[PDB]
Parts: sequence; structure tokens; C-alpha cells
Amino acid sequence: FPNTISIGGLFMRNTVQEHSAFRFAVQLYNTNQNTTEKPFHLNYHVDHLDSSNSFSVTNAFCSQFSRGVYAIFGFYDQMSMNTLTSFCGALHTSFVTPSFPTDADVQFVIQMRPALKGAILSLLSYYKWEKFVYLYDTERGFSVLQAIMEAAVQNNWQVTARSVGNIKDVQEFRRIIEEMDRRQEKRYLIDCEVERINTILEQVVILGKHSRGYHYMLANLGFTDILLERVMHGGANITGFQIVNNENPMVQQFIQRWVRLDEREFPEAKNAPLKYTSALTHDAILVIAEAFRYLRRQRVDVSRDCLAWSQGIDIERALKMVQVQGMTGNIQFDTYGRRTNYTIDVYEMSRKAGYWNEYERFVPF
Amino acid sequence: GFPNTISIGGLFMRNTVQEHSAFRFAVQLYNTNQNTTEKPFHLNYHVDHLDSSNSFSVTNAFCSQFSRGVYAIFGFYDQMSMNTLTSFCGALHTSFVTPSFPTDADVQFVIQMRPALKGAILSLLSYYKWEKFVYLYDTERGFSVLQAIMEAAVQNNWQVTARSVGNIKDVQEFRRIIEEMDRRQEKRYLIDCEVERINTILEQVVILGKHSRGYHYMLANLGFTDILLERVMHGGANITGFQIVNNENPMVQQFIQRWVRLDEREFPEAKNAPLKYTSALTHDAILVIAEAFRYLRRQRVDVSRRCLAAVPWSQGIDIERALKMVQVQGMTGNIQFDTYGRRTNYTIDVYEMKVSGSRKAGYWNEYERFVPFS
Ligand SMILES: *[C@@H]1O[C@H](CO)[C@@H](O)[C@H](O)[C@H]1NC(C)=O
Ligand SMILES: *[C@@H]1O[C@H](CO)[C@@H](O)[C@H](O)[C@H]1NC(C)=O
Ligand SMILES: *[C@@H]1O[C@H](CO)[C@@H](O)[C@H](O)[C@H]1NC(C)=O
Ligand SMILES: *[C@@H]1O[C@H](CO)[C@@H](O)[C@H](O)[C@H]1NC(C)=O
Ligand SMILES: *[C@@H]1O[C@H](CO)[C@@H](O)[C@H](O)[C@H]1NC(C)=O
Repeated sequence: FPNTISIGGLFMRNTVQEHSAFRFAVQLYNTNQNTTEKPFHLNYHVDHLDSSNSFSVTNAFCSQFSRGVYAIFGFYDQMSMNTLTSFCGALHTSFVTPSFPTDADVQFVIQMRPALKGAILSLLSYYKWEKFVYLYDTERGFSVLQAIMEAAVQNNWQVTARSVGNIKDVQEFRRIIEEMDRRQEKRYLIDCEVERINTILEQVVILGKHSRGYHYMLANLGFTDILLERVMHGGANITGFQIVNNENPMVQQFIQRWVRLDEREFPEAKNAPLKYTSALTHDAILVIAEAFRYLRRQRVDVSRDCLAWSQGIDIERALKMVQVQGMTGNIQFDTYGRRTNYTIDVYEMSRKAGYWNEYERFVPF
Repeated sequence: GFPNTISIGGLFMRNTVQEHSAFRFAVQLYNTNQNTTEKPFHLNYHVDHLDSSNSFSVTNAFCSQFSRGVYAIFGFYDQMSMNTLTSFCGALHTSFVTPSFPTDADVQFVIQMRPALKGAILSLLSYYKWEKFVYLYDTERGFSVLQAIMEAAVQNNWQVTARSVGNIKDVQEFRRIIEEMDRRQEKRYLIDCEVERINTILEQVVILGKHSRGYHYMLANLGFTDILLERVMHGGANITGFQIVNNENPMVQQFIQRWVRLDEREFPEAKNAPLKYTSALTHDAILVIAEAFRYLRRQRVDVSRRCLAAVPWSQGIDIERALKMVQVQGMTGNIQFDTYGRRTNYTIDVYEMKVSGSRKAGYWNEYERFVPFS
């Protein structure tokens, strides 16, 4: 079993904090002196990439592949997802990611972020929504949209859906909101990226739709990065979802060290709030370390030019069989690398209103 | 000066045998014209077959064409390869000309030969005054139709029971969905699936029995002529279909007359299967490419030259523009493009089969919307 396990790191635009979290989590692993928790050194090589270009994506993947890595941690968007994950799959290198999960049956991808659709549909039912507005972008795929369409008639949901991910002129958001008001819509499900959600909620406040009698359900696990204070102060209801629990001691002990890091070596640790994707980045290193510790205890042989490895299968299986407690709670996977047996906490405005899991569905406090 | 030979790439996938025959045949038809105004340069190609839509296969095939030096690439993508392939083309300013499913997305360097279907579907749903209906779909052609239905449903009073069926392996699951839909009193189905999948669904309709008379199946796929619907039609179903090839069009007739006489060994699938609309689009792709390059020559445009360093080719933008500005008459009717390489000013013909008989019911275009024949 090698003394050093090397992993790749594939970072994109807008992942600076996660890159700091990645370096910090690797440091936390390596500086443990308990040699049962640290029986090998963890090394990485980072590449930064532009997703919109196959050349940059393929180049970064190939740079890691030729270097010899036992797994790749990284990020994708809609443009790069298939490129990156299909490369990993073809070469049997496991990709561990905090990026949006897929519905698709895919191999060699460990999807750290749990699916949100179940929790959304349970809360729509719990609140007895019938008429509602569905504002969405497609940057996290179509899983939520499809689940709503499958269930709508059977739940009597009358969904006015508006695709908003291509809107550049904020006046277009304003006209949609105005149109929805003339149809007496009070309830909005917003399935967008955090930055987009913030833009939409500012338009809500500008138009005065942030009073009592309106309800915004924000379908994004990035709840703590949403600027919703101004909406809350007007009296409208807000519902949100999180997978990081501030009362979890692992979260508390990470945060206490994290906020004290040097801003020069760890940008965005000290000023910016911790993104849930940075928590998932920490949790990715936990999963990788556990899998490789498992392989070593079982005496599995891990061994080790991209365009011109059956130890890959063993690594993938070891990754998917982990059961660990992380900043994002209980971490386990199914055979497609999807989180299973996870919990989503549900927030109302600023308190925790209940929780959601796959077996109990939504349980209100 | 303008080169005596223009070379294009060809990127072919699994299950594109007929289209590959149509590509070679259309290149032959271009090259064997003796009128030197219609043929001022030789058209050459280099073909790669993509053993998979995984990135390894796709990157190798793209890089092989790029190093060969091609002035444009004709080819195919699926959901797995679309972004990989089109982004490679886009980064190098090489235009990709394709009969594959179009996208909603604003992309550059992609000439999308296949017209969008969503407009015609929504017009026919309105024309028939459907309110309650079943939407059975797969995602192999993207989400454009699904999103358009969802955007319009409340304003049109559509009560749409959507079922995603593209992952079904066991045909009994199709039977269970139908039985579930019967519990909801459903008679009207919009089926937005690949042809093979549509044929499986309609076989289950026939095996069940009692799902023809009183039912209406709107088949949202331009591959109408490959759909096996005879047994459904004989039981009294209504069927609505869509096509972009008119067999009475003289360009189609003169192509077909030669096509069906080609040698089966050099041109597999020309004699033993009807012409797939994607094969017609493949022919039309070569028409578009020839016209664009004839135009570039007349304008004295510099077309000189043609992986993994990104350095776009300077001449690429001019080639793309020439491609997108064409206005030509093809097997798929009038061919024009918008700035994103989407077909514009195209016609979709609408077919109805009912127990009284079978006919062309009308046509659809963006400006006239749905026009019924008498
Ligand atoms: C806001 O929440 C309250 C209970 O907290 C609920 O009764 C009310 O209906 C909600 N508003 C809307 C528009 O649904
Ligand atoms: C789910 O997770 C809990 C830990 O929170 C564990 O005790 C339980 O056994 C797990 N259930 C499974 C694997 O089905
Ligand atoms: C050759 O084709 C051109 C372009 O359509 C046409 O205008 C011309 O009349 C043809 N010439 C002959 C000799 O047939
Ligand atoms: C079948 O077509 C006839 C018109 O020819 C129409 O009246 C009927 O509604 C259609 N059937 C269904 C189930 O829509
Ligand atoms: C649309 O196509 C027809 C031929 O089908 C052509 O006569 C007409 O000029 C075109 N219209 C536009 C707006 O380009």
C-alpha cells in the first residue's frame, strides 16, 4: 500500500472558498498524529479550469491523469458535466464532487450534494399549495422541474412556470413578477442559483411584494448565502433548506479553526460566510480518506498519455460504501454515487421548522 | 487564391449507417456536376466513427479531424456528447453542421439542420383543444418541448400528466403507466420519444387491446415514416404526426429515384429501408456547405488553413457566417438559419390518420402557425 495517495483537484471560476476549504481539509487530514487515522500522506495537484471550453476541461483532466492520481475532486457545470464525468468513467478514475447531482445512472462519480427534489415536493404538499409560480434556471439540471411535472395533476398543483436563467435585463424579472401579481399569485417556488435568487428577491422588495400574504420557497441548499433580510423585514413568509447544522460539533470545530486562518493563504475563510459547498468539500476529503483507509485495512492492491486501470473499480466501490459523519451529517451513497440516508433541515421565516429524510418525508416541529 | 479542394470532417455515431450512405451520396452528387459554376471546387471528406459518446472517443475523433485540416465538420451528437463536441468546435471557430436534435441554448459555431418541433406541437395541442392529456417523454432530444409545455399549461388550461419513460427497460412498465392513465380517464397522449421507443409504446398499446378506438396519439417526432403504427390505426385510433420531407417535392423525387437504385454494398440502407428524415437532412447539410463555400469563393474570402493547445482560426467566423446566411431549397424544404444556427422560416407538415383514412392535414410554420387543408 503506497505511503502517499495523490488526488487531483479540478477547480472552476467562483470556487475560491472551496479551494481554501480543500487545502484546509487536506491539511487537517495530514496533521493528525494518530497513525490509524493517518496511515498515508495525502497529496494533491490542483488545476483551475474554464468549463465553457472542452479544450480547458480535457487538458486539466489529462494533466491529472498523466500525473497519476487515485481520484479527482472537482466541480462541473451544465457545460462541463458530461465531458468531465465521461472522461473519469472511461478511464475508471473516480470523480468526487460537490456540484449538482444528476438523475442519470452514472458510474465513477461520487455526488456529495444530496438531491433536493424530494424535500421540495414534500413541502409543497405540506403547505397545500395549489396555484403557484415556479421560477427556475437549469444550472442544476432538470430533476426538480421533472418531479414537479410528474406530480402536478395528482396533487392539484397549477404551476405557472417561467424559465429565467437567460435573463440579463432585470426589468424582465420585474415584468414577470408584475404579471404574476395581476393573476393573484402569492406563492413562489424559486429554483435558481443563489446569485439569481438574490437578484429576484431584490426585485420582489423593489416592487413591494415582500409583505404579509406572499410566500417565497427557495429551492437551493445555499440558503445562508441568500440575501433575504430585506424580504423578511417586509413580513412575507420564506422557506429554505440546509444540510449544514450549526449545532453539529464537527461544524462548530471546523468553523472555529477556519475563521482564524490567514486570509492570504486561505482566501474567503475569514470574511465570507461558509458556503455549504465548502462544507461538502471538507466532507469530500473525509470520504476520500475513509475509502483509502478501508482499502489499506483490507490489503487491497491500489497500484499506480490520456488519449493514446481495474484498481479503479475497487476505489469506486470503497468510496461508495463509506458511512461517515461529516459537516453535512450522515454520509452514505447508493450504487450511482448519490447521497442516501441524508437529512435536509427546513427553515421558516428565522427558525428551524422541521426536517426531511427519504423515509419519514417532512417532519414538522 | 481559393483552394481547388475543400475538405470537411464527418463525425458519425452508432446507428447512423443510412446517414453515412446519404452523406457519401450527397458528396458524389455535388462532385459529379459538370457545370463549373455549381462545382468550382472539389469536395473531399474525412470520416471518423465514434465508437461511443464518451469523452475519450469524442476527443480523439475531434482531434483527428482538426489535425487533418478541415474547413467545417458535419456530424452527430447525443445528450452525452453534445456539449463536448460543440464546445470543441466553438473554441476553435470550426463550424459543426448537424442533423441531431437542436438546442434552446444560444450557441455559436453550430449549424442545426433539424428544425425545432415545439412550436408545431403547441399549435396542434391548441388546434385540437386538448385540456387533459398524458405527456410520455424521453430526454434524448433535450427538454425544449417539456419546458414549452410547462410554460404554457396554466394559460392554456392544459392538465398534463407527465411521465418520464426514457429509462424503462421492462416493457411491462409501459403497460402499468397506461393502466394508471386509464384510472385517470386519459384518452389523449403526446408521445415525445425516440422512434424506437415510440414503436415499443405502440406495441404495448396493441398487446393490451382496447387502447385504439377512442384514443388519440400525437407522435412528437419528425421520424414519422419510421414509426410502426399500422396495427394501432387498424383498431380505430387517431394518430397525429409531423414531417419535414414532402415525397412529392421534385428534389426529393429526383434524389429518391437515384437513391433507391444505389448498390447495397457501397450504400447500405438505401434500398432496404425508407429514407430517414435525418438522411434527408444529411443531404441538405451538403447543400448548405456547398452553397456557403461557393459564396465564399465569389466574395474572395480567405479560407486558408484549419489540437489541445486555444488559438481560434481567424477565417472561422467568416465561414460560420456564410453557412448561416444560406437560403436554399432542399429535401427538407426552405433552408435558412438564425444567428444561433437554428432553422428559421421552415415548414412542418402535419399528418392525420383516423378510422376514416389517412391524409396530410395541414402544415405549420412560425409566421402562419398551423394551416389546415380543407
Ligand atoms: C404564511 O405562513 C402562514 C403560517 O405561518 C400561513 O398561514 C400562510 O398561509 C402563509 N402565506 C402564504 C401566502 O401561503
Ligand atoms: C442511516 O444513518 C444512521 C446514522 O445517522 C445510521 O445509524 C443508520 O443505520 C442508517 N440507515 C441505513 C444505512 O439504512
Ligand atoms: C450552371 O448553374 C448556374 C447556377 O445555378 C446557372 O445559372 C447556369 O445557367 C448553369 N449553366 C449551364 C451551362 O447550364
Ligand atoms: C379523434 O378525431 C375526431 C375528429 O376526427 C375527434 O372528434 C376526436 O375527439 C378524436 N379523438 C380523441 C380521443 O381525441
Ligand atoms: C421564407 O421562405 C420562402 C420560401 O419558402 C421565401 O419565399 C420567403 O422569402 C422567406 N421569408 C423570409 C422572411 O425569409
